[PDB]
Amino acid sequence: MKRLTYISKFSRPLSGDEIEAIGRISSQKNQQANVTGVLLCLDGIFFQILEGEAEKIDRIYERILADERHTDILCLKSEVEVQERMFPDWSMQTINLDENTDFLIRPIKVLLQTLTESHRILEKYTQPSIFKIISQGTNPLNIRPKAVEKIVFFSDIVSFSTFAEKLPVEEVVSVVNSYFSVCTAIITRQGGEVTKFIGDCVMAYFDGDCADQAIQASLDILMELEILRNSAPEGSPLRVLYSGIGLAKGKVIEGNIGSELKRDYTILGDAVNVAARLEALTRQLSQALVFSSEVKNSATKSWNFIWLTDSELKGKSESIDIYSIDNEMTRKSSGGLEIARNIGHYLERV
Amino acid sequence: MKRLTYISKFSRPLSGDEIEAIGRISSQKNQQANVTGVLLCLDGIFFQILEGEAEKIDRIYERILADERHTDILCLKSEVEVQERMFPDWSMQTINLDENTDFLIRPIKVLLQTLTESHRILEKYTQPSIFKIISQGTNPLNIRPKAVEKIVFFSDIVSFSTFAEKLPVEEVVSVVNSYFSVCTAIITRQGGEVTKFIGDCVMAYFDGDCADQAIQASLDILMELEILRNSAPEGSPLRVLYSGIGLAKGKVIEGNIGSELKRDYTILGDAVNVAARLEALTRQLSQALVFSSEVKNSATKSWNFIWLTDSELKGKSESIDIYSIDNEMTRKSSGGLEIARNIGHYLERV
Ligand SMILES: Cc1cc2nc3c(=O)[nH]c(=O)nc-3n(C[C@H](O)[C@H](O)[C@H](O)COP(=O)(O)O)c2cc1C
Ligand SMILES: Cc1cc2nc3c(=O)[nH]c(=O)nc-3n(C[C@H](O)[C@H](O)[C@H](O)COP(=O)(O)O)c2cc1C
Repeated sequence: MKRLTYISKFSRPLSGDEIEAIGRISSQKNQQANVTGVLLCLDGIFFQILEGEAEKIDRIYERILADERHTDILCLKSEVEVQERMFPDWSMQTINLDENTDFLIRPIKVLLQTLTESHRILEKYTQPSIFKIISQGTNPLNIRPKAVEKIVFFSDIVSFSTFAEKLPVEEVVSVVNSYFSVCTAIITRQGGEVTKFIGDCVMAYFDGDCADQAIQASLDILMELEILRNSAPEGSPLRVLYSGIGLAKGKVIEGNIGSELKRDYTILGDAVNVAARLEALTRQLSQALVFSSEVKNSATKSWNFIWLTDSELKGKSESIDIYSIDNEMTRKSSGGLEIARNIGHYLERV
Repeated sequence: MKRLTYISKFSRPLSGDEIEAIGRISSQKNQQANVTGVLLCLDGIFFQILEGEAEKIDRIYERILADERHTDILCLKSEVEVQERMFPDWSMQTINLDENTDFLIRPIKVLLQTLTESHRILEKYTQPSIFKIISQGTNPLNIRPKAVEKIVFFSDIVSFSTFAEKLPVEEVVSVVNSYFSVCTAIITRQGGEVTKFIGDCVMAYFDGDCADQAIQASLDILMELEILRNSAPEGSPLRVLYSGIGLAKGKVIEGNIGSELKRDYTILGDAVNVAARLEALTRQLSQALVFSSEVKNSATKSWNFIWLTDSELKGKSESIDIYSIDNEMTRKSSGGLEIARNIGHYLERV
């Protein structure tokens, strides 16, 4: 069997009516599915454990994930090899701790709340891959390191030092965070993982056979930033927000990397360095998107590739053929590299 | 008043005897201090809330932090402006949920456990600064960005690409993690903050008036790595583990930086770039530790400074005078840059 534990937050205040309406329907649907477990209610927070056949659990959780009466739904635990039920006589016992006033319940209830709100804080500082892994039934702490092929993505804000020199600190952070949010949303939707931010830089990666999605994600970022630039208020620093992007391909190590008290689940390898060095050349090459011939040849769609140059850094003393894609968006975004050379006056006056 | 909530793990199995011995003494000491609250016991895990005068709470928590009967002690919440007690009639009610078998207690107990073990996982992926902030009574999510002077620290493993080419993936990660652990331990003890790992690189920072501690931390890292090298088993990759270190000083932005779902509490600014670019020059300059004249002049101890060169990168078209310190350890560590140029054969045979 499968057992799922999740927490969520009320989307909006819920009445006494609506809460037992939820318990009523859940218990009826679970009874029919031979699913058991507990739904707990505490100060605008839901906790639920559900157990049964994996196929039925998955369809139930799918509806739960779509229910607009709660949000911020987070799976804390997924066990997919359960031999014995934890809550057998109850299709869906609902328990409401708000109305509760039992005696040793009161200390446990404030404990539950403080643990949950502390957990919500830590969630904001946690890589999204960690919660994905947990939702697949895997403890991330026990993943062993592996060699894997990846497409590595690296991007940054053009002339970011000008933003930091000219703007108040709150506006610098607003710009960076806006940029990071655009990139993260598109990368995640295209099947990639944003694994690190460093300075105003984004490091991300895609599966090794997903060069098409990496390229499409890069073009979508450029398109979204175009929308953001031309939709921003007059005088806004967002009007001169441009990105460079570099993609590389290679075998890297994936796993838990860090000190004893603080690790990241992330990647390590030469392709990370190549992607960052290619991204650095966007300015000199007058191309907003640059990638290696290995990325180019690994792609299977008929992108309009343009050869840029043959050069190198490193390290390994090997030359690399560098490509972009030639379309209206990359031409406009590449022109933005030039524009961003002299945005100091524009930024001085926001 | 002040109210503290923390969790901990048993250091070792604790008997029925020892647990009420803890409750017995705690209740007696709290009664004398006019401290109230609750200590909860659940499957080798402690939860406690304590409330009272800040000075008495701090002295009590100090003893709790020293008690070898528990470990992994983590403050989830510190409220330092409490006007009203949450648990007034009880100096230290102790509650043991293991022995408990009440009816709606059972679902809440498995909930408490799953929340706690999920929290413990997330702790391993969380910057240490976040828990420090929480322990000071501050929610990190509501810190506003600020401009602050910092000394920025950047370091990496010399010829790391050779380790990744020659060693099995498990041994590559073991080396990197060992290095990261050495650096983090020393930096934290010297009052700094390790804020990011990228590749085999460590980024950290110290208060702007703490150049002496930054320099001492750097020298201690070099000394610890010497101990690690000369103490490692024969043939071990750790025998050829060397570091470069660069320090820079400047005004940076500190605050929450990232996408909507994932942020870091970290720094942003030119001094980060300068520190990384200085660290990159360690090889060309044949000096394991390099730093800017601003770091040099900001220090107040009589380090044996040696001027290295006048050069630049950037960006800003300004030259920088680069320094090191000349002692036996930096000479030996700098010689290690040369040794690390040709460790491929040594590493091929581990
Ligand atoms: C907090 C919460 C918990 C829920 N738990 C369950 C559940 O355990 N089983 C279930 O069938 N529906 C549960 N639901 C309701 C589903 O989201 C959905 O409303 C219902 O199952 C779909 O019914 P339908 O088959 O007519 O579409 C829950 C809803 C909420 C808000
Ligand atoms: C889980 C746990 C909770 C404790 N809580 C308290 C407490 O609330 N108040 C207290 O005085 N001691 C508490 N202690 C015990 C202290 O660590 C320490 O043993 C004792 O207070 C010191 O007594 P002393 O003044 O003779 O040194 C706790 C110990 C443990 C293991």
